[PDB]
Amino acid sequence: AQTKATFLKLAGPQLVQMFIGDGAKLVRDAFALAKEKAPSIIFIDELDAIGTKRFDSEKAGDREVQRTMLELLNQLDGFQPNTQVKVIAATNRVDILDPALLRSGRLDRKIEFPMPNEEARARIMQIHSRKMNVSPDVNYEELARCTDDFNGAQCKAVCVEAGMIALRRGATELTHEDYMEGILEVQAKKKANLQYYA
Amino acid sequence: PGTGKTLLARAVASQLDCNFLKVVSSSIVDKYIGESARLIREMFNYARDHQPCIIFMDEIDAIGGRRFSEGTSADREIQRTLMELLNQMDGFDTLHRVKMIMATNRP
Amino acid sequence: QVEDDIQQLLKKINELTGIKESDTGLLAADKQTLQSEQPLQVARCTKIINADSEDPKYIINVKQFAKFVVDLSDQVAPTDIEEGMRVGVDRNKYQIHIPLPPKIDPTVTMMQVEEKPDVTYSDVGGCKEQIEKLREVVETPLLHPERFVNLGIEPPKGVLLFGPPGTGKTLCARAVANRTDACFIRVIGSELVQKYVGEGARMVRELFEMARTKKACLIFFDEIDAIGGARFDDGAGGDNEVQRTMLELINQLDGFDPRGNIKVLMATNRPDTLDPALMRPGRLDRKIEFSLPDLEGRTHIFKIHARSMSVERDIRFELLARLCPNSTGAEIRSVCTEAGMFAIRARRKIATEKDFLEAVNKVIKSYAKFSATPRYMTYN
Amino acid sequence: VLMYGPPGCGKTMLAKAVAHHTTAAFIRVVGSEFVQKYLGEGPRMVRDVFRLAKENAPAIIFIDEIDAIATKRFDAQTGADREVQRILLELLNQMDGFDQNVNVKVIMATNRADTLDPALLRPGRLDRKIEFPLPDRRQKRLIFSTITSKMNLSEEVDLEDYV
Amino acid sequence: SYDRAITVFSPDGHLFQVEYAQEAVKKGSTAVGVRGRDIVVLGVEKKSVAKLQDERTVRKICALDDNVCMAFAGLTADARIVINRARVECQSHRLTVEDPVTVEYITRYIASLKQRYTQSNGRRPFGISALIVGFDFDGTPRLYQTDPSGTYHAWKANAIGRGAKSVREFLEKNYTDEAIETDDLTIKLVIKALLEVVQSGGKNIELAVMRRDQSLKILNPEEIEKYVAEIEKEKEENE
Amino acid sequence: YDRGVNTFSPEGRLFQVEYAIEAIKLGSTAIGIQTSEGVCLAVEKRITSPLMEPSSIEKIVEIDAHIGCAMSGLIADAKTLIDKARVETQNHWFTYNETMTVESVTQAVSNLALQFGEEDSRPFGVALLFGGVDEKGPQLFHMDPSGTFVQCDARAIGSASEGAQSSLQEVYHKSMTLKEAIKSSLIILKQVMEEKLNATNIELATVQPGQNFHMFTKEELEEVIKDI
Amino acid sequence: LERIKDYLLMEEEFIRNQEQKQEEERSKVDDLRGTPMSVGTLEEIIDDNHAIVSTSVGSEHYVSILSFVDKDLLEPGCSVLLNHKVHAVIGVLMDDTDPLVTVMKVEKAPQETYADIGGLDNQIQEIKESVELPLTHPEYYEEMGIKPPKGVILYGPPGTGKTLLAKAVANQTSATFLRVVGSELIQKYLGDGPKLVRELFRVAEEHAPSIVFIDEIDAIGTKRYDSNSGGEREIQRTMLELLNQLDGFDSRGDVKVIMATNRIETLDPALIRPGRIDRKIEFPLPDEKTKKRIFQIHTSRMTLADDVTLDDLIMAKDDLSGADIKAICTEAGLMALRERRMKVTNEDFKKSKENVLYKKQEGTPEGLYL
Amino acid sequence: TPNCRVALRNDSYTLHKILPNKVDPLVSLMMVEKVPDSTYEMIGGLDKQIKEIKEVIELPVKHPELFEALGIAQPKGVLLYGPPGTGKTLLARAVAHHTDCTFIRVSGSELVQKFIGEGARMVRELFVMAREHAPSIIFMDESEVQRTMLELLNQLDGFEATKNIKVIMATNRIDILDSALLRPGRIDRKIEFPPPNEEARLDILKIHSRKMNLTRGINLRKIAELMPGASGAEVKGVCTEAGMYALRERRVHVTQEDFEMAVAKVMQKDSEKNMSIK
Ligand SMILES: Nc1ncnc2c1ncn2[C@@H]1O[C@H](COP(=O)(O)OP(=O)(O)OP(O)(O)=S)[C@@H](O)[C@H]1O
Ligand SMILES: Nc1ncnc2c1ncn2[C@@H]1O[C@H](COP(=O)(O)OP(=O)(O)OP(O)(O)=S)[C@@H](O)[C@H]1O
Repeated sequence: AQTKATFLKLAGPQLVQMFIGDGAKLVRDAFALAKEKAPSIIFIDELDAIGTKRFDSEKAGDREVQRTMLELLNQLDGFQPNTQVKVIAATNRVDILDPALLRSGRLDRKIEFPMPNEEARARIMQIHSRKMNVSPDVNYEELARCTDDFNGAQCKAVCVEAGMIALRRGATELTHEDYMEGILEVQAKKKANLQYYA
Repeated sequence: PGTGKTLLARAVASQLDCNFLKVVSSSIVDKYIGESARLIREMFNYARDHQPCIIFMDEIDAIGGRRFSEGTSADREIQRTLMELLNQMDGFDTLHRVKMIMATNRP
Repeated sequence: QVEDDIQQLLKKINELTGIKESDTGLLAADKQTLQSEQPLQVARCTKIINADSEDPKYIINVKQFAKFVVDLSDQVAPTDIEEGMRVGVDRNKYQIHIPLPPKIDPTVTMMQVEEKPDVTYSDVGGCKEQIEKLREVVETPLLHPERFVNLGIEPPKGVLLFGPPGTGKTLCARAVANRTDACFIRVIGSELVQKYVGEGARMVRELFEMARTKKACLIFFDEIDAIGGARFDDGAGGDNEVQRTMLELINQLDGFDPRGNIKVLMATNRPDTLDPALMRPGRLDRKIEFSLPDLEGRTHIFKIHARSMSVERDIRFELLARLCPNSTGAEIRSVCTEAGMFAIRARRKIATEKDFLEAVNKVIKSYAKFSATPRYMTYN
Repeated sequence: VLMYGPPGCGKTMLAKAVAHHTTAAFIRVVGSEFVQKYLGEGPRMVRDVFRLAKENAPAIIFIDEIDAIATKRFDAQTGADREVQRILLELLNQMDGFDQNVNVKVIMATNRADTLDPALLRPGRLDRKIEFPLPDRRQKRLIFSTITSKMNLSEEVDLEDYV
Repeated sequence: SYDRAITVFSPDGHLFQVEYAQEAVKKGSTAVGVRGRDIVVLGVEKKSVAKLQDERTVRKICALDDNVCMAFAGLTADARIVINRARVECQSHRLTVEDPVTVEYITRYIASLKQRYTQSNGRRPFGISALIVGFDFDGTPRLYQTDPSGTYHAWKANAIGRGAKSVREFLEKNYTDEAIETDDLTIKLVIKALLEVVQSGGKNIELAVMRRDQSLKILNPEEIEKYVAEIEKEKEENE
Repeated sequence: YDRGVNTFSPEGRLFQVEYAIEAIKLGSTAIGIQTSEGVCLAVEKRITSPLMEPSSIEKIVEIDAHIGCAMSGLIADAKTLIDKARVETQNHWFTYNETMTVESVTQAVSNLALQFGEEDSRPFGVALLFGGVDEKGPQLFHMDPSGTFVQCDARAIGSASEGAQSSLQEVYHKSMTLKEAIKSSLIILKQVMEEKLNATNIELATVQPGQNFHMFTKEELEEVIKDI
Repeated sequence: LERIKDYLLMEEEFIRNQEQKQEEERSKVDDLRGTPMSVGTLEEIIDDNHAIVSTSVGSEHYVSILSFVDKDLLEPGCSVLLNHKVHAVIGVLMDDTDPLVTVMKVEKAPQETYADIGGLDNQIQEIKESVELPLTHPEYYEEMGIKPPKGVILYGPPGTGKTLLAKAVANQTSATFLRVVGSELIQKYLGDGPKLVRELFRVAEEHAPSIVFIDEIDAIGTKRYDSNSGGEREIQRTMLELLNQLDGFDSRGDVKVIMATNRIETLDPALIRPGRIDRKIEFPLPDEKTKKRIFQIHTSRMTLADDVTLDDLIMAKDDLSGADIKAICTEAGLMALRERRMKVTNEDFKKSKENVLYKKQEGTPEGLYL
Repeated sequence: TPNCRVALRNDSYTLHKILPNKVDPLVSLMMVEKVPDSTYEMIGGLDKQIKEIKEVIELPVKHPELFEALGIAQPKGVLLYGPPGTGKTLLARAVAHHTDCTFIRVSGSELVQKFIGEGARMVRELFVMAREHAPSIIFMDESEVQRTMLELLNQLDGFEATKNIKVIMATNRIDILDSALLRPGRIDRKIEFPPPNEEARLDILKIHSRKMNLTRGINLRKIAELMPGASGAEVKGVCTEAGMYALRERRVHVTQEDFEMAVAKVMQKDSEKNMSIK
């Protein structure tokens, strides 16, 4: 949204195709099309769909996935280097991948994502609640201090379910108890089990 | 991985500078029946003629494999494409000055 | 030689009757339109790679033959002949006529519902919280955007369902479809079970490409266990095609300019073995579940399954609802139909509460305790 | 005949020595040769092979890597499996009934004796089952005595102590 | 959760080998037992004489004392060990308190041993179910049965082995109030049970009696032929 | 998985104890109600055959002269526990010339209700109701296979315990009387049973401080049945 | 002596079966049809008198319909008649009567009717009022307004008459019958079970009201094969597709689904619940009295002397079946042709009795128990 | 006719003529098999099982009238069991030869499945080739093959058409195949296969050696008592490699010492003791 380079997206399973060898065609033509528009930012989504710790076995094995991955790697790095490609990849898990997918600088800057500790929770609540009309009798720091270990989407669910919990009344703008009951839906994972622990 | 297995052959590709047919060995198979076998025949004829040729096939394990108990059908033509190399690297007509440089991620 | 005679010469009289009958035997609707349609045109359809600049100069592969530089006929809309747009092309002149909507799939267009089953919210009694929250999610923003946008809040795109087998996931899903006012789409979770690699990716593709064109539509997933439980890793390469199908479903579900105006209702009978990538909200917000009918909702299900039958008025409903705490509405339906069948075993026309006694004391004993058989005390 | 075994036991090498010391016509056949771009070349190629085999002589053909042809499993919807299937059928129907007298000798050779249809290893088709096993202590001594005769060999270096 | 082992439950609260070990009894030979008012009598079926050997060693009805009588089902070896232990238990009880051994105490012993044998680590439970008949307290006829779980369970008549539901169902339609005594009617009751047996071959019937005061008496295959003859006479008189 | 007593769950818990609590459910029901006049108690026998002699199946046994019991589940684990309590009560009277109170009885039973161990066997499969009169009046006591013992005022067990507890909390309050609680209990019994209530189906066990001996009702229970 | 009428009627039947212009408008429609009337396949239908077809190799055209045969006959996924000259859609072709129909759609009411039972007359009445009365006389569902019961389960010992009752409902029938053996639902590919489920029950749903009978369905949960790709994480997918197929959506139709098992314990509790299956039906080995009815029926058309009592074959064995009694009859016939007699005597029954009880019911080598 | 080539013109697509010599599909599957074609004169050394399978197969074929006269149900599945090499396949082939029934061996191939239908969904198009080729004897080898046999026998028992449709499976290890399969109203005549005894090995030797070029002067019972029990096709190997032993000494006559070497050649099947234990 902010930068204005030739930006390019890519999903994981969109690469592997029913026939044998079409992923090589697809990734090679993708690199060509991005290279002919040199300020090129390639976005990769779910690399772990095609990134796999490969295996030697018998009687079974799914091969062409590693063929498309080796296409990606070799046309990415090594012989015939390029200077104008920019890569952004995003996975949800890590150790599925080959070490030759990274190693140091197949992808260079290894960047993890932390979860909101305490303060960024109230920050994210403020961000998504910026559009709603609030009767501002709300300490968001209370809410960030009670909701432990949520993501941004769970705080968004808090925000929207608080809006429609206020709309259960339907009369007016947001109250603090609207946020409380939004939490009380987003919280659990309900247990309530309880037994043998006296 | 990352020991510069590529760049050593690339340094040879900046030392002899003769006929480096650096096959990436992943963009060979496209979709068809016997096209890859014909490309292998073409490379071996071309290497036979231009007498100082250097064969280089990076990331072999995609096209190599080992063997199967006959699972996915495309693996049949994979193994035939590999047995193309298995025959015509040795055959009966022995190659001459056909030096093959090979690199892998897991051998 | 009685029945032998009978069969033999009766079939012989039949055959001899047939022999003399085998011997005794010896438009303007649209035709002129069709002769006017021999001056019609063959109109082979094709596919477009790309245009050129300042001039059409269209580059087309048919589907199979080759690739050609062609030019349009002058009877086209000279704008809407864009890339990937399947168009009809002349045989001889290779000139283009009209774009038509593309290949959808050979058998994925065949899962739009194309009807509306008469399952009604009134038949799904005992889950009034589930009824009202499902109302709030699905029925309200898609028909009456009155309160959501006018304050500036969003409707939730995602809702999950599970519960005891026999509770009304089927009922709620079919019950929306009476009052859908939307392009409801059925998806079995086993539809992604194909032979060929990466085909479920194409399935998710054509699902959402049917979703995007027509606006304000419903897509119903069902039994999403087969879509995949987790992201298992082992040295043998097991659940992979299912896994990539699952992740592609996550991506073309939501992310990087997401879905738009689609509501997806998901159901399963084993939600605990689901990956967190589906479980994280935004993808699915309200995790609405089902419980057992614990109270006079049971009696309301009795009233549903009894209001369509002429009964004895001298009956109660809460007594048998006491006698079925753990039971499901499917088991309630079986008991009500079974008692009606007991009344049809009799030559009456109106049942008894004792017919309900027969149904209870026959089903819950014979087919909730003889499967499996006990032949041992050990307990009592 | 059929050759197999641990691969690297000179399976090609006996065919080498036979072809050098044969007399009649000798055809080598690439096992992967038959699957080619034209849709139908294979049966005509097998007919070329066997018509020439009956045509010449009581001659010898050596077909190595027949595992490229011999694969027991197929899938009759891909299309590419069906030509391999009919290449096997073309081979089968022209194997049992040559002439019973035209002594064509087709030496088949793989390394893997797993992916072979039991309809191939039949009496009349391939009677003998011959492996090339790994050598032992004295065969390696004899192999060393053969191979080391070409190098100049500083003659007080014993190689039996590495066997 | 699985058929191994004996130690863990099912997820719905069962023991597989406890439930499965009764099937070895349920596929076993049939042996019935009733109580009279004064004379108690029982018997096994399927003598199965295989024409070339003796059968005095295969006797499935024995005694621990002069006051108690045995029967079993399932496999024979567990019955051998349990009875050989129970004799020593009866005699150790006699070495203690000088009463004739009550049927209730020895059934508690056998079922208790069987249960604490089952609870232990990897011991295959005795797949038998014994019939323990005695009349001790002023000649009060008692018969208890056992279980592979080890539950003594007092009856008035009993039927185990193959097809025990049908054989017990005959005693449901047979056992009115005025059975005994009337010892002759108890005799004919045992005879009608043997006629209602799953095969009722006529010569494979082996029955033993106790008049609550005497010893165990093994009968003779001519008295039983007279019993089958008078039972067929009663069937003809029903016509 | 869960495969044995020596392995927790990722969330809790046993996962052997849970299957023992599940193995409570198979048994026949029983109901006891604590009343300050005295503890009343009831059970179902679930007779199979007419040959099955009804007074032979034990449900209420006598541990002490003022302490009753009722069993729910596996018969023989219950018999072992009754045996141990019968030993231990007598040892307490031996070493103290007094009656072991029923809470201390239950602590003694629940000392090895969970001492389950195969090395260094399985946990037991019965839940038990204890009724008795200590110095503080009558006591009604409810334990479990897991040894988590607590007092209950009117506990119901076994099969159909849910609606039993429901209709029990419907009818119960603190100041009940004796025969009212007796008929209130047997109403719930004939609501949860499948057979016609008669003299052979159920049995009562009534202990009172002035009527300590004979915690049983024999065929006057017929007269109690016919009053409904 | 009945061979004469048999052969003559058979030949007359064959010859009369082999016994199979004025209209000018019909000939003009013939002349609107080509002489090489080619054949194609549809993709989509457009209302403007022409639609899109596909050729054999994959050429596709906008070609119009000869409109005397209706376009409502045309559905996506049909084989049509095409021209050569403008390739116009000529008419409707009769469909590919695929080997699923020729294998599964049994046209034949197989064998003896409800007079071939043993120990029945309640379960007959159950399957009658649960299938036939919804089929033949559903006027009582008008009279009350209640759903018919849906699913039927036959379970008991092997040789009880699961096969016999399956042939009985297919005997008295007026609907299309389908039959599947439950061991077929695993193939040597990944994902072939759900395709079988969908095409099977689509063909079941397309023709008419019908009856689907599947037998030995327990052979999918407790069976493993080396001839299996994937495995349990494809067996579960097969089960889950059949799960959605049976208790799914969209007014499933008048297709009575009847199942039959030997064992019952290893089955999904989600598949024996009602909604799917409303009439579970016990098959016990019924009684020692209708042993005589099966001896009566299975010897109703064979000459036999008196010479025996069936009570001798009642007091021999404790478990009873038609698999017992028919084996007794066949082995008695083997002993009859062994001793070249008719009017079967007692010694054939005795040796047949002993040899059939031994082969097979004993268990296991001595001993054990005894 | 169904599936017949005809001469079709190319311009107007008019029928020209009928083309002969259509397909030969069962012949094609037969040539996929190449079973040892047999007759009675070669399975000597035993005639009991031959008479059993005569009584159970030739008698349904030659005389359906004798079965249908007394009104009995004819047998339809004969399970055979025994060790390999005792003529588990020569037997059924000689039976089907001396009754002229269409012999069928559906073993395990995609060749087979592609020639039944197109390997489409199941095997029950063999029933199409069973009824239409009504003298049908089907043969199977040694848990999937049994599953296919279970499908076949679950339809052909009384829920199908005119007989002479009988299947034959000959294997070992009788208990691993199903017991519901061995329901007595499903499989009748379980016929054992013996190891070849001394005179039986003698007769096998006389058959597999009679057609060769012997030395003038030979004995056979000594050779028959050398073997402690071979298979059927081991004695053939004995004879042919004794002929090889004759030809390596540049002779065409086969003495006894060729057999003395061939017995030792086949003897490497079993040796190896310090294994008596047992
Ligand atoms: N509350 C209810 N009221 C009325 N009918 C009900 C109710 N609950 C269940 N049913 C009946 O039970 C069936 C409902 O479908 P379900 O069995 O719930 O399908 P399902 O929820 O998808 O279960 P699965 O497929 O095992 S996850 C129909 O027969 C309904 O008539
Ligand atoms: N007995 C031997 N005496 C001398 N040299 C031998 C001997 N055995 C093997 N060799 C040498 O080792 C080589 C054996 O390999 P090849 O003959 O190439 O067999 P092959 O082609 O490798 O068959 P493979 O292993 O399936 S590719 C020969 O070329 C010889 O140089």
